[PDB]
Amino acid sequence: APQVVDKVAAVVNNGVVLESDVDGLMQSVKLNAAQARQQLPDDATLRHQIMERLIMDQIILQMGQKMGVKISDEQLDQAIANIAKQNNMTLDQMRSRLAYDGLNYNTYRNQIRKEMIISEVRNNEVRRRITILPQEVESLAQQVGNQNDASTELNLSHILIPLPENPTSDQVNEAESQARAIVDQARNGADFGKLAIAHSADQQALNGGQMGWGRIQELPGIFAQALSTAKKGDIVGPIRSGVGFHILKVNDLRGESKNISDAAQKDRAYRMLMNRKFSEEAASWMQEQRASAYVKILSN
Amino acid sequence: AEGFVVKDIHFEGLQRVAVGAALLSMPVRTGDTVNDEDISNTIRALFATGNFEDVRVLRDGDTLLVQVKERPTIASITFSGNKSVKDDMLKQNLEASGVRVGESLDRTTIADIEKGLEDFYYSVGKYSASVKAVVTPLPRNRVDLKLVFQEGVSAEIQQINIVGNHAFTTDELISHFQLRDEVPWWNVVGDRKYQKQKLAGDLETLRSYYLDRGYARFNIDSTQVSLTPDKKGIYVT
Amino acid sequence: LFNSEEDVVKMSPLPTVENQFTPTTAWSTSVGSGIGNFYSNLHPALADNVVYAADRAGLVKALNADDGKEIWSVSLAEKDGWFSKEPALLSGGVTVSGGHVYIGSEKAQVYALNTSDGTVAWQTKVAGEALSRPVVSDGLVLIHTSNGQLQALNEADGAVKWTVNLDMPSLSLRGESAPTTAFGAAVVGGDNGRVSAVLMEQGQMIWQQRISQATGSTEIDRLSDVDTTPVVVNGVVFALAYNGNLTALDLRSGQIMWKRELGSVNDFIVDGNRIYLVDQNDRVMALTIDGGVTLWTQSDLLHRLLTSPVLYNGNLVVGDSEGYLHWINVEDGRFVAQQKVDSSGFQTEPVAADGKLLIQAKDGTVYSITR
Amino acid sequence: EVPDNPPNEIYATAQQKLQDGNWRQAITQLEALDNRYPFGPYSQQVQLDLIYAYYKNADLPLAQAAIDRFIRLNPTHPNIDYVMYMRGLTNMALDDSALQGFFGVDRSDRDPQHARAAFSDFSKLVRGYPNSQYTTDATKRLVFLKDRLAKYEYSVAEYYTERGAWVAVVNRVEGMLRDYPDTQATRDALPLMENAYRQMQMNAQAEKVAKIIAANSS
Repeated sequence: APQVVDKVAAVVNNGVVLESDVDGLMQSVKLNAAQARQQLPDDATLRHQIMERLIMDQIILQMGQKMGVKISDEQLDQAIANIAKQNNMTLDQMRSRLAYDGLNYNTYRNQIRKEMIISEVRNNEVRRRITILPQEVESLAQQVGNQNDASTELNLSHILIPLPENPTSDQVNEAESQARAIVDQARNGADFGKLAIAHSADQQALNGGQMGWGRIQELPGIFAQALSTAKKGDIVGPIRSGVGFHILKVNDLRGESKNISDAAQKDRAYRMLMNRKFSEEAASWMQEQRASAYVKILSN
Repeated sequence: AEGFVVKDIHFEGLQRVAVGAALLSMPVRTGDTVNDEDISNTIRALFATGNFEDVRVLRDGDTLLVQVKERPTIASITFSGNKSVKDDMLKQNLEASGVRVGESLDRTTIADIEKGLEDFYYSVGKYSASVKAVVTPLPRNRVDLKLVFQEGVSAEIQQINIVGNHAFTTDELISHFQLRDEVPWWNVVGDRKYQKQKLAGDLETLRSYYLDRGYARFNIDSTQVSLTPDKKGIYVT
Repeated sequence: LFNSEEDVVKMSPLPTVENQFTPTTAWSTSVGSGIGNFYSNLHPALADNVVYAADRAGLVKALNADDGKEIWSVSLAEKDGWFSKEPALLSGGVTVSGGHVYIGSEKAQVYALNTSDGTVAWQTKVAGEALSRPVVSDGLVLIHTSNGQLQALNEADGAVKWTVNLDMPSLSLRGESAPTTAFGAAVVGGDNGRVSAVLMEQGQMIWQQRISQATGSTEIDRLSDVDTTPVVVNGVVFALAYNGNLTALDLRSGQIMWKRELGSVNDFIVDGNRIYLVDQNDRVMALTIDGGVTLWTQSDLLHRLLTSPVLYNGNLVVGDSEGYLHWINVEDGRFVAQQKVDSSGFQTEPVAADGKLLIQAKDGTVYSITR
Repeated sequence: EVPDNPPNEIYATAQQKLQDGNWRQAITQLEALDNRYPFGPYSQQVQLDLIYAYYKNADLPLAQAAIDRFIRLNPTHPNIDYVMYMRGLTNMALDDSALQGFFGVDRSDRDPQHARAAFSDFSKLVRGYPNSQYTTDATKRLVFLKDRLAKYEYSVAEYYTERGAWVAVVNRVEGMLRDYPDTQATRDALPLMENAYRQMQMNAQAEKVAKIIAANSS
């Protein structure tokens, strides 16, 4: 007869996690996986992971409340808009939200608010534990500064179609045909990473054939000659060689007018180093706070 | 609507808290239009009162059934395993933290009290000591708190070193100290046990000793308290 | 009252083993009163077929390695007896580089004696009691003082060149970390739980990573002293903290490569593709250089207060607080032999070099343990 | 030492002992019934009986503690006036001595702290609950306590008159007039104030006090 409506799934310090919130995040991750179910095919492990997610969220929220961080509705305004691709946000966003979960308009904003609170506290503490030495940002940028001899640096990927030491004419023809087909498919908009994974015999095949940033003059002579007139996004044909056919792709390029004789580079090194240290400190803080708190799972 | 019309609200499990207080703690007053979020907020508020260990809300269609499990009341406090700290000092330490016979058991404070006692054992120099609490459920929603003490062997000061004393000698300076680096065979009334408060008083005594001789600039740059990896060889510098 | 009734938590019994070989002591010479009951790093040293040893009192002896015959002996106590002929309180492990013998002292003194005769080549005053083994490299002597100062002294002149300040927690473990040299960079542990790399030219920090876990609030659970010597090989730095993690870091970047949940304050050996480590609970282990995967574990010596291991003749030799030397097969971890050497026990590191194995007992008796 | 019989049997035994007048055993039974079943149908009745037994057993500090606990836990209990009256009785009992009472010693010169506390408690009871059945006895005890406190001030003023501390005498009698104007002790003390004024040669104040005395000769 009686129907269970809601219950406490876990107790976290003075707060609680409700089965309703657990179901809400269940639906959230199910929708996320609907796009690609390979992201989260697990069910029980996913449920426990979400349990931990809500536990950490409650810990962080209680800590932030203790400190006194607060957010106004004015900060909420706009902090959602200009994000949905071309959406007419703050009027059309609300109307579309009615069709998915917007039974009550406030729900969405109350969630957004909460999330911002947690972010602001996390960022505050994690960055407070970070320490950066200039010597470190200098060393990280020194490699690129030395490698910036070229006025333009190219991000490149490569694919190899192999040949034996003593190939036959038929083998050469087959390799050339395969390379030309791959080049045509790439120029037709096919994913270069998938093609490299499927066909490339190079060690970077499983990595999508990505070679990364490089100075053109430091590349193999054939690569330097072929790429002398290449630009971002270009697909270049096969290159014959005693060991097979080589295919090259240009992903991105960078450069500046400053005379490198490094020059306005340590800022980017600072960004990357800060990102890495933030990740490490966040992991260490997310587990320093889980150990130190009181948690009891009553999910039973 | 949604949650249906609430005709009446019944509480279950209430032992100490009056139904009036619980009703006052809920945000909904048979509003006749209750949604799921309202029920969630009601649960959150009821738990925020701090009187319940578990809360659950069920719907009969017309009736809102609030099932709560009140946090157990303390029946008795038992100390076992302690050979140095007396039960009296422990019992007064309990009342400071709210653990007292006849009151409720704040589970979230358990860790706190435990750590506090361990800290005390570390102040005396009894490192490796543990103080673990066991809560056994007694009927009629009661509990008995037993604090299992497992004290180790007290660490003994191996050395007291002063670095930078060129006018006086380490022996003379530490002869006035409360902490003893060594005890003569004839003296069987003192030991080499450590205590933080005694160390602070000792630093003050050293400062007074150097200031009473007209130096007027004596400064303790730093103080390091080390400990052997076996945790029975505390060192002072 | 209770201090006598109080009982320790654990102590393993003596493992029962059969000796596959007969270990014997080639010679044994008394160096004095020894360190005694003071936790110190003072251990012998070997160089050019000579053995250098000392004790807390101040005695320093150079002995013939082949038979232990004394070559010369000196005392570092007060020359003029300014005060009761105060002991030198030698604590820094005896190091031998070039023609100099470097010894640290708890009176914030560092002595450099002459190999040929034992006269004091020079003496320097440091920021604090030198509890670490002096490390000689690039014409500099690195000293890690008790108050978290890493100082570099000129090998010849003896004057302090540069000083790096390291944080010191409220409570720490006795002993300090001896730095390691690699391509002009000194990697040193710290009592706060961080491994830091500095330059030798002027002492400019490079990077500083945290190795500990410190999953606790009270002081004892926050003890994370990196009192071991980091080992550098093929561009990766292996470090290990108390209650912390056995981590591998990038030499240039200081970035964690892999992590493990073992802790200790004794040194560990890194050879080939394996890491022979002694846990803080006196449990020998063997791992992989690639990761924390364990190959074997010997848990028969828990709470025996073992010393750091030494790889002698392909067998891992470890001392014991009761005065026993245990051999262990690296391949399997099985006890291969057991011997009762001394009665006062062992606390300091054994030494293995040039086909010779040396160990100094708590009473100061240097022992040459041959097969 | 108390068996673990069901709650009804324990309560019946406690009631029987209370009726028989054996305060100690009734107290033990009630303590067992209260610390075994902290929140039950017996809680309020057991607490009230414990207060009564502690009072009759001369365990006054325990009675005060129990009264405070009951007042704080049940601020609006219908029988709360009885608890206030019992607190007043306990404080008044702390202000008594049997050995001195046997010899007919007037204890108004001793510590008035407990008398002041009893006066405060009885005044609280009388003002809060004018219609309670303990209001008449509370009023009589209030009158007695006011007289006793005024007699204490009179004793201090008399001693300082003996010592020759005239300013102290004047201040003490002025305090008596401001605090206990209608007591007999103030009437007795008035001539002391006049004498203190006379000794300091302030004849105007002495004349004023003499006029006050004459207007209230009786």
